[PDB]
Amino acid sequence: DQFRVGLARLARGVRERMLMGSEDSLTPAKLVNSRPLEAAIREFFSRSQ
Amino acid sequence: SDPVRQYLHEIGQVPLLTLEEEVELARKVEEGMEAIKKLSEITGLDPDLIREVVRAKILGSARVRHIPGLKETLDPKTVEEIDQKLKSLPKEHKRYLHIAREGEAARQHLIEANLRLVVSIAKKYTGRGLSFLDLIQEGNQGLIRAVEKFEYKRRFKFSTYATWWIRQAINRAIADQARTIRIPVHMVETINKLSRTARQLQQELGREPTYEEIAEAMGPGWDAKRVEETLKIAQEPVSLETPIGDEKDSFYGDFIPDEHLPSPVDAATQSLLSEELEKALSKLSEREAMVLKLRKGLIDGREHTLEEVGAFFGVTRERIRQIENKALRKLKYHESRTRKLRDFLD
Amino acid sequence: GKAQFGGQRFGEMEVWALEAYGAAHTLQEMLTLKSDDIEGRNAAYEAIIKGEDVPEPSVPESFRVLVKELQALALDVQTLDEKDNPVDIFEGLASK
Amino acid sequence: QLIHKDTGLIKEDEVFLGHIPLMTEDGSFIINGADRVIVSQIHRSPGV
Amino acid sequence: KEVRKVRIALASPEKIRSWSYGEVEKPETINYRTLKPERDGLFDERIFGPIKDYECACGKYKRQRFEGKVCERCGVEVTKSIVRRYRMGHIELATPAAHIWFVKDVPSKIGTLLDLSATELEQVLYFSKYIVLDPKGAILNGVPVEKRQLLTDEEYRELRYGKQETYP
Amino acid sequence: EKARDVKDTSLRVPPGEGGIVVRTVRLRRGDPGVELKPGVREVVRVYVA
Amino acid sequence: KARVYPFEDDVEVSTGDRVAPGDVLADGGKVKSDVYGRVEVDLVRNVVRVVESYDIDARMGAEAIQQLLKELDLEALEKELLEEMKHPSRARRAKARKRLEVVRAFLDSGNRPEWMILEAVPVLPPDLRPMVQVDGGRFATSDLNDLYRRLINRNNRLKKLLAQGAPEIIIRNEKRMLQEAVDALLDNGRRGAPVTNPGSDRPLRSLTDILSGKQGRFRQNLLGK
DNA sequence: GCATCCGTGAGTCGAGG
DNA sequence: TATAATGGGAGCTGTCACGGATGC
RNA sequence: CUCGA
Ligand SMILES: [Mg+2]
Ligand SMILES: [Zn+2]
Repeated sequence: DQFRVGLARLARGVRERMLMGSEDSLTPAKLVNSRPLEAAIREFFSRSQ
Repeated sequence: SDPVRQYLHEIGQVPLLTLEEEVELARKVEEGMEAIKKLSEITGLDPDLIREVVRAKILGSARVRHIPGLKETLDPKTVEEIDQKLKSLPKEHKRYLHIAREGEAARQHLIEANLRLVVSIAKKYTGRGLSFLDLIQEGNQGLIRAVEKFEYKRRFKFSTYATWWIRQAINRAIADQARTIRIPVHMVETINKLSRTARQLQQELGREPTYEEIAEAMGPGWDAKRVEETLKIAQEPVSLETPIGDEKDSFYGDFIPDEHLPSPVDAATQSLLSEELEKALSKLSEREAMVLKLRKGLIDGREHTLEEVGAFFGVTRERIRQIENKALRKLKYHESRTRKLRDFLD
Repeated sequence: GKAQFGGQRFGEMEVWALEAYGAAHTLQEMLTLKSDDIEGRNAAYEAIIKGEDVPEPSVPESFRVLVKELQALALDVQTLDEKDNPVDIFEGLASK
Repeated sequence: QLIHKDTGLIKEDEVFLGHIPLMTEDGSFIINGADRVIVSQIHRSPGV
Repeated sequence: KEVRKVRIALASPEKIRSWSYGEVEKPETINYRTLKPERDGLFDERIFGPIKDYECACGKYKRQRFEGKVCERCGVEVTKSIVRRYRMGHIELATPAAHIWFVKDVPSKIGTLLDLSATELEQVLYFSKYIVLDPKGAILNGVPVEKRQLLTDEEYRELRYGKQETYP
Repeated sequence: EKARDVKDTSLRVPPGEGGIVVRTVRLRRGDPGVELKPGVREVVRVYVA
Repeated sequence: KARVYPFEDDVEVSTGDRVAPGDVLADGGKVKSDVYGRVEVDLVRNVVRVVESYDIDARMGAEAIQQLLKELDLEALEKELLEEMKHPSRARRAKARKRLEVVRAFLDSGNRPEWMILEAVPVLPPDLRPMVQVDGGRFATSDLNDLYRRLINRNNRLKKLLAQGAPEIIIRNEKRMLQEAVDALLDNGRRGAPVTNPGSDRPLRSLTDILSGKQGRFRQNLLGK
């Protein structure tokens, strides 16, 4: 579940990056910021009830 | 109830311009400013003052406040005097006044008509430390700038030129407000570049980069120490009200001691020190004790020079220095004898 | 907490116990010299190490905190004497 | 993989997403050096 | 003197300003490299007092001899640092704001005084409806505008700027 | 006597604790495999049984 | 819905000016005003147009509310409420009593009703909302500082927007946001969504939260220690 | 005159983390 | 500083008793 | 939050 949340945030970031930048020179690596996913996981394992 | 919904409704009240309406308004604004210039030429007044009077009349009595740059406080009296100085012009001169008024009106209508674009742009800058509405307002400021700087002769749409100033305003806002401990914009750019670089490096390394690797990727002028210091300087504060167990249990602040105020032990130690020092000083003659006190600042809070103490007791500086020396000598003798002041030396 | 070399909490119910005993000075001591009275606790410690009796307590700091926090809510809380004339618990330090 | 519908262009890559904590043989985790346990939660089953 | 009573009352803007030692103009806290309070910000020693006992910000005055003295170079009073627990500041609002305690604590004290319901007071205070202070001989739907009347945005616009429409 | 530039900030055994030292761990900045949080020069751990 | 008034000579009023019946429009006083309205001087069409509209004073927000509160004469209202207390209906007597209790509270205290509106917002001493450096050299701070910063930012932006003659929607938005900022400072969560710091669902601790409840100042620090 | 929505309380201390 | 760009996006909700405007 | 009375 937390993985799903983090992934959703990552996806929002992705669409956000797809709206910006050069439209011909986009790689998966350029669109994907992994930080929110890592954050969701870390939050689950550290500060979940 | 929801301020965003409310604002989107109020924005939905004003209809979107057609190319013709847009061009017309922009033209009226430009010619209006030129008219203000001409009125400044004729009247010999200040273009800013004239602009503020015209704007005042267009907006109404509701909004009449003092403008920072104006040498004169903008009150209805003064704006009436200036409006009467303007209305008392010949026809061909009084024309520019009407041009200016319609200019300001067109300005208002142009901004209000272009409030949607700001939203459409600002919705992409969320989650960066500023609320949606704050982003919208800053973008609105940018929009105002764009309106005042736009030139319709180039046949470019207003949206194109507005977007630049709007983005500029939002980004400036984020870089100026997002942090509790304010960081200069150029430093913010450096910090963000450092972040992007670290993120790229981890994306290629399959792990977080060391300071060294980051420095390498940052080019000349960057070593590991500079990366570390930048990251250190970029650290944001944490909340004192952060919960430790649950909301109803404890706060981070509860675990932080006050290091400022002296403890009862420290205060008592200082007190016993003053008392013991006075005790030891009483074993000297009044003049040597007083000289010592003046030279160490126990009297009026500051240490006097040998010349000041000497002039105070009416003797040579050499004399007073010798008295200080014999006083100190006696203190050392007595202290070696009683050992009552040793423990305070820590 | 033991880790912070902490003190025991003398809560509402413990206070009630002291009140029910009529132990006014014990209670006031808990409220002031023993906790949150800075001049009071300093003077108490010094007096005890000097072998003198502990002095009369004064205003707990958290009451000053309360007053300031009420001022921040735009409420004017005033300590008056019997003649309804204001008494300054901040000793001029906060009055211009 | 990234695809542009019009261009038909297809760019494919393996991207690093970070790390995921692994469960030890005994059913526990090691989070920042300390052993932790994810306690199971009981709740109302979905349905009508 | 002995404290015998404790009174609580509303603070007037003038009272509040009398409390204040300075206006806080900048949303700044401390400087990012010196870790010292920024000027006109939330921690400014010019307003709230010195961080160190009997010592101005620049360091021109560092003793108790100068007491009450306000340094001319940095503008910090030479006094006890404890005053940073006691000295108030203030923020001068561009437009007035309601104290929510007198709005949302039902029944609203403000709403009770002015005979306004919670809904109406909400609609006015959070800019959803206008309220009339002087109709100036205005007329809506035949009936003239009475004071303290609740106008929507469309109604107010039609009354204040007139009715019109563009057809394509 | 000149007042020294530095002061004692040593880690001491808390009241009611103690025993035998069984392990020490020292992590230093500028050494292999080691990178501490920003500003931290070194971390020392002592285990007491 | 407008009234046209052609002119052949110099016009005496400019665009935007508000006009009542019997006002001198143009031509040295020959052509005058029929209806109430706002002046649109059309130089192309050479006509003074007047869009039918009144010069109403209908305001929004705590400015308007503060005005109405300032206008209140307490004693008169007390009289009228007393007359309302002599009414047969029990409900009207109830409402009149409830109002008269507030009115008489203000009358007897010496407080002015308008003081329920803020013009100057107090700022708590910094030591009561500290910015302190922790063991590791990192900083910890109270939520009150973020609430205050929100307030100050919105206020300053409002002053700038007013200084640059911003339209009505924008100023309205800014004022609304300002009121909400003050409300968040004083009693976060009381109206609408609670203000939270970025990347967290935790409501910032406001001035009301500090005082009330089991963790509030009274129970946690004054009735026990 | 009577059902409806909202705001507010719901034991203590102590420990770990 | 100028191609044009014009209305967001969160939202699992298993308690209880009272004072209240209200508002059916 | 988990533990203790
Ligand atoms: Mg390098
Ligand atoms: Zn100075």
